[PDB]
Amino acid sequence: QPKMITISGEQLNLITENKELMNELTLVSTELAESIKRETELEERIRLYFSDFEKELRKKSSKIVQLIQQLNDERLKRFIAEEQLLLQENGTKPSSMELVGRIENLNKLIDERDSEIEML
Amino acid sequence: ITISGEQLNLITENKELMNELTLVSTELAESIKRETELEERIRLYESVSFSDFEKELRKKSSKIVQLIQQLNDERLKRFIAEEQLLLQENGSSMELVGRIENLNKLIDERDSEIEMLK
Amino acid sequence: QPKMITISGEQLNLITENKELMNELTLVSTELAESIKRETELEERIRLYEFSDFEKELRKKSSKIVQLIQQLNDERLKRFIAEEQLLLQENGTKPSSMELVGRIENLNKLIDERDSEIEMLK
Amino acid sequence: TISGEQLNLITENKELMNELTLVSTELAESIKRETELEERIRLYETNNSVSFSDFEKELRKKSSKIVQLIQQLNDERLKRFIAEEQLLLQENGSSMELVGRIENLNKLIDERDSEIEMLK
Amino acid sequence: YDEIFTENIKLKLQVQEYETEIESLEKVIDMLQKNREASLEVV
Amino acid sequence: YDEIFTENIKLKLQVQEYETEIESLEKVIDMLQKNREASLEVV
Repeated sequence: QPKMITISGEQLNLITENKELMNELTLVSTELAESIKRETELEERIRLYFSDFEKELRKKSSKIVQLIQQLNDERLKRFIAEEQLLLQENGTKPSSMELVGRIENLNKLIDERDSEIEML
Repeated sequence: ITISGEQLNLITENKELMNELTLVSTELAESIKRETELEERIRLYESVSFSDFEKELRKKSSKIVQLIQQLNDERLKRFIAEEQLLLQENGSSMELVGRIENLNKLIDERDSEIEMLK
Repeated sequence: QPKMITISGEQLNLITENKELMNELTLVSTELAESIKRETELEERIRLYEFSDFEKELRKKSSKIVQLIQQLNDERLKRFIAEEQLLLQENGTKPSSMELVGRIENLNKLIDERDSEIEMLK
Repeated sequence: TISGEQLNLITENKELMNELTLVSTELAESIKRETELEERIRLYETNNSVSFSDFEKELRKKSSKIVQLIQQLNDERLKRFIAEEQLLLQENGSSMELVGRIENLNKLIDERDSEIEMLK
Repeated sequence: YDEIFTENIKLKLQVQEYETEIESLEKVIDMLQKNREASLEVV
Repeated sequence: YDEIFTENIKLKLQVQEYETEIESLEKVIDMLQKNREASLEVV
C-alpha cells in the first residue's frame, strides 16, 4: 500500500516483485529462527538425556558465508546512515521515519491475520 | 512515469536478493533434518552430536545477520522511497497518520471477524 | 604556546601538570615500542635456532584484563573526540578550524626534540 | 571563569599518573625479555616453554602499547578540540593567528637546526 | 599434543578480547544516532 | 585429547570472523564521520 507509482513500465513489474521477496525473506528467516531454537530445546534436553578431517570443512563452508554476511551487513547499514540522515535533513522533527515504519509493520500484522482469515 | 529519475535507488538486481532466499531455505533445509536426528535419538532413548551442536551454532549467527540484513535493507528502503517522492511531487505526515488510524480500525475489525468465527 | 589560560585561579597548575605528563607518556610509549621492535627482531634470530600451562594463565589472564579495560577505554575517548569535533566544526565553518592546531603540536614536538639535541649538545 | 567549563576534559589526574606508571612498569617488563633473549642468542653462537611464554607475554604487550598510543592520541586530540570550544564560549580562539604561529614555528625549527649543525 | 592445548589457552583469551572490542565498537555507533539528532536539533 | 583439538578448530575460525567484524566497523566509522561533515559541506 505504500508504493505509489502508476505506469513507469516494467519497473513496477520489478519493484512490486522485489518487495515480495523482501516481505518473504523475513518469513523464511523468522520461521527458521523458530526452528533453530527448538534444536537447543532438544540439545539442552539431551544433556540430562565425527570425522575431524571434514568437521572443519563443513564449518569453514559456514564460516565463510559469515564473513560475507558481516561485511555485507555493515556496508549496507551505512547505506542507511546517510539516507536516513538526508531524510532527517530534508524533514526536521516529527519523524516520517517511525510513521512509515509503524505503518509497514501494521500491514504485516494484517498480512499475518488476513492470511489466517484464509486459513479458516 | 519518470523511469530514469529513479535510476538505481535501490532494490535493483534481485539476482542477489533471491540468492539469500536460497541460502536461507538451505540453512532451513539442514535444520529440520538436524533436529529430527536429535528428536529421534531421544525418541529412540526414551563426534556427530558435538558437530551438530556447533554446526547449528553457525546458522544462528548467520540468520541473525540476515534478519538484520532485511531490517536495514528495509530501513534503507523506507527512506529512499521519500527521496523519490520528494524529488517528485510530494510524500505527508498528516497523510500517513491518516493511514495508521484506518489500519488499526481495519485491524480491530479484522481482529473482530477473527473472534467471531473462533 | 597555544595554552593561554593566564590566571583563572589555581586550576592552571593542573592542566599544565598533565600536558607535562601526557607528553611524558607518549615519550615513554614511543620508548616501549622500540624495545619490542628490538625484541621481535631478536625473536627472529632465536627462531633460526631450531611451559606451566596452569601457571601461565595467571600471568596472561592478568595482562589481558587491562586490554578489555583498554578497548572499552579507547572506544570511550573515541566517542568524545568525534563529537567535540562537531561542536567546533559547526562553529568552525570550513577551512579546518581544528587541523591548524594539529599541525602545530607536531611542530612544537619537534622544537622540544631539537631542544633535547641542543640540551644533550649542552 | 572557573566552574564554567566544569568537566572540560583534562580532569582526573590520578588517572593520568596511572597510565604512566603502567608503561614505565611495562618498560621494565620488555627489557628483561630482551636480555635473556640477547643472552640466549650468544649462547647459540658460543655453545655451538619459557621461551614460548615470554613470547606470548610480549605479543600481549604489543597491543597494550598499541592501545595507549592510540589512547594517548585520542586523549590529546580531544583536548585541542575542547580547548577551542572553551575559548570560543569565552572571547575567541582564531583561523588567522593559528596560521601565523605555524609559520614562525617553522622558523623556530630552522633557527634551531642551525645550531645543531653549528656544534657538530 | 600439548601445544594444541596451548592454542586453546590463548585462543579462548584472544576471542574474549575481540568480544569486548565488538560490543565497545557498537557502543560508539549507537551513541551517534543520539549525537546525530543533537546536532540537527541545534543546527 | 581430541575434544581439545576440536575447540582448536571452531575457535581458530571464530577468531577469523571477529577479525572481519572488527574491520567492517572501522569501514563504517571511517566513511561515517567524513559523511557527517559532508552534510555541512553541502549545507
